[PDB]
Amino acid sequence: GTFLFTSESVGEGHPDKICDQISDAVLDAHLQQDPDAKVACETVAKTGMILLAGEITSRAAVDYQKVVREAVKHIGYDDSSKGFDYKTCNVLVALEQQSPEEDIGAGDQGLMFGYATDETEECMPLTIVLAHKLNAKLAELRRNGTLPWLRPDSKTQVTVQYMQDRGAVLPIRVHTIVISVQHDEEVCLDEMRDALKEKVIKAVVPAKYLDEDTIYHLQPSGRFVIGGPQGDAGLTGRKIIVDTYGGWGAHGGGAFSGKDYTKVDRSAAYAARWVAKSLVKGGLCRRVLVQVSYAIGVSHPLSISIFHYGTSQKSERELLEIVKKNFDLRPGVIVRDLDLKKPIYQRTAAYGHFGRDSFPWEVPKKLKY
Amino acid sequence: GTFLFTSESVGEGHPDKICDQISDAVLDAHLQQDPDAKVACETVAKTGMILLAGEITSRAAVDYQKVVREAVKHIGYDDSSKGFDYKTCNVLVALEQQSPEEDIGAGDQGLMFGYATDETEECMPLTIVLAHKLNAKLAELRRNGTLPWLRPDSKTQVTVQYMQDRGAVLPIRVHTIVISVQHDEEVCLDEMRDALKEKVIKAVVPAKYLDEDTIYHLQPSGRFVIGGPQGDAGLTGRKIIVDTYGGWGAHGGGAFSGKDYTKVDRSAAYAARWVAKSLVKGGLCRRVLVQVSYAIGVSHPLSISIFHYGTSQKSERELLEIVKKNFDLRPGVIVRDLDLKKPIYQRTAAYGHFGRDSFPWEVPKKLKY
Ligand SMILES: [K+]
Ligand SMILES: [K+]
Ligand SMILES: [Mg+2]
Ligand SMILES: [Mg+2]
Repeated sequence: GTFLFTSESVGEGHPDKICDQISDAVLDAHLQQDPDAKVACETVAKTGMILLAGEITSRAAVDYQKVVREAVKHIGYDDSSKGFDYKTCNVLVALEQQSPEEDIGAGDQGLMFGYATDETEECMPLTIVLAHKLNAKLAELRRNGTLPWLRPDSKTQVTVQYMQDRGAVLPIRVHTIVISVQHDEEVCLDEMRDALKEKVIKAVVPAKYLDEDTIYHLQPSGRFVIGGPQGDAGLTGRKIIVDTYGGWGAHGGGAFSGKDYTKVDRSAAYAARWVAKSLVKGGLCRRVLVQVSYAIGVSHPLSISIFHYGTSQKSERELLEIVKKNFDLRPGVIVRDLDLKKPIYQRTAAYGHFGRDSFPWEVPKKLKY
Repeated sequence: GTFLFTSESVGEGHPDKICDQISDAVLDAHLQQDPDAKVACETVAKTGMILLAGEITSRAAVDYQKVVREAVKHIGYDDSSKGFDYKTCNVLVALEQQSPEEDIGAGDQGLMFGYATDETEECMPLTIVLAHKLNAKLAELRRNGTLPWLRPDSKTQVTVQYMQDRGAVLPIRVHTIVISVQHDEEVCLDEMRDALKEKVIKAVVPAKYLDEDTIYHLQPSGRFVIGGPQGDAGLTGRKIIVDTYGGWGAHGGGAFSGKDYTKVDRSAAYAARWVAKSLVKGGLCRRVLVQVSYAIGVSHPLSISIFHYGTSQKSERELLEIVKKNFDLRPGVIVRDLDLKKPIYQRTAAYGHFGRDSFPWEVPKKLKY
């Protein structure tokens, strides 16, 4: 009665994730000057290029060359030996900016999902949490000089064996771990593989989940000197399952980064997480999936759905009534409840938007019923 | 004991979908000359621009100006009055091409899901099937001159009320429909709304699913003259839930368009659909979710998982054994079974990759057990 489940994450220097962080660096820059900025900033990265495209309504005057280049510096691409350099890369701006509310209409149509699971303290699947932490660990050891051969582009994948308990899920052991990470010309493969096991995996994954049968795919393709935008074109919103629940729960298709609160792709997904987490932390269920949907120009959600996997004594209809009584999921109210005009978005753009840093949507609401 | 569920689709002229079709037009062009072409083509669209970026290993010499512009012509953007024109738009190429197997390694790490449901004949959720068909209907009426005021950019959203039957799902009625579609300067709103109800919705949605309480959001934002890449920047792989199951089942994060068979994002997702559909059409279950995962450089999947929603008399472990005995999910075998070197991909890039046209992955395998 066991099953395998797999989730992945990627590091800050992965080209898709570079674009997410830049898109959010742009959004933060606008919001610092104009809290009411409307932003739909897409970023594209390739060998020697960052291109920005999209539509903005804002009173801000933003230095795109300075914002983009500082974001690439933070990530760690600061020399041509690493395949990309903030000092000398091309930055092209194709943004179209115009000068310029409880019941504001949704900025678009779409559907969004929230999810929570009691298998971890942060109410997230173990598979995705470990995957994220492996990439975070790599960045730490790169930045503090423990493994100076490390470069910013990385990918991890974690397969966990579960058992199920009346619709809830219980992690037993890690079955397989993959790690691929960009590196300098000097470091040999055996040194890298040894370090990824001892200094990364064993520092991150609780020892009770590792055993002698755990499968390790470390630098499985061999060498990986060419990385970042040089090796692989990147686009904003191409890591949406990394950003959310790692294959668990569900997704409505919408990207997060480069978008203001009126874009319910972001705001309503954050709120649905908040609802899902509030239901689990309030003891109403162990595992829960929440769907919402919107029409452009209309404030109230078109639909709200709760799925509890059989982990509640209450019916799904009862949980829906509790949600309706405790949450107002119009964009103009979510913005107040979750403080979404604050320029906090660049910090969400790597290592997942959920299960860390106690952002407002991770602080559960106390429920009246 | 009922619940709402919502799914969306978009038309061919939606900017994200323009990019998917162009990316696949590029892939098809390479495969026509070189069946073994390796392609990772990303497309970006904005006011007056199409940009191609990515990595190619191929012997083909492809006329990118001709391929891109013909794809935009097919879509219907052929005049500046429509906001975009294949004859006069900018085409920028940043592709990096190099000159150049049963047990070929996966081209990347990742996870992929397949899904099938017996609620429709095509084994797809009704919500997403109707959403797609509404957009297809709009394109038909535009192209045959019934509604000459229609332009190529459109979006639809369908909310259906379901009941559940031992883990299977049964559609009762359509609860809400949204349609937003780009139009000329002359047509008035009442004429558009009347036509969208009578000539689009009533032609597409079976009358047994429509009643007097069905909610209609037709041109809900008002007017919508500015559309396509002018109104909204587009990128390849930003409609991945539209491309697959509309919120149902699950997704691994990977985009389809612009990718050859070695990119398991595409090939293994197509195969997992094939597995899921084969299990339902073979009578082993009514509804089923299949996960697979891979490591870059490794041929065999790292994990395979089956979830039947309680709709089988067999255990999930038993269904997994049947899958293993009947399917080889290495990329180098899927390529033969599903004929993935054939240049058929541009036709997959709108209206979903599943539930139509009897592509090889929609023809179920007869299962030995
Ligand atoms: K790519
Ligand atoms: K956009
Ligand atoms: Mg990518
Ligand atoms: Mg988009």
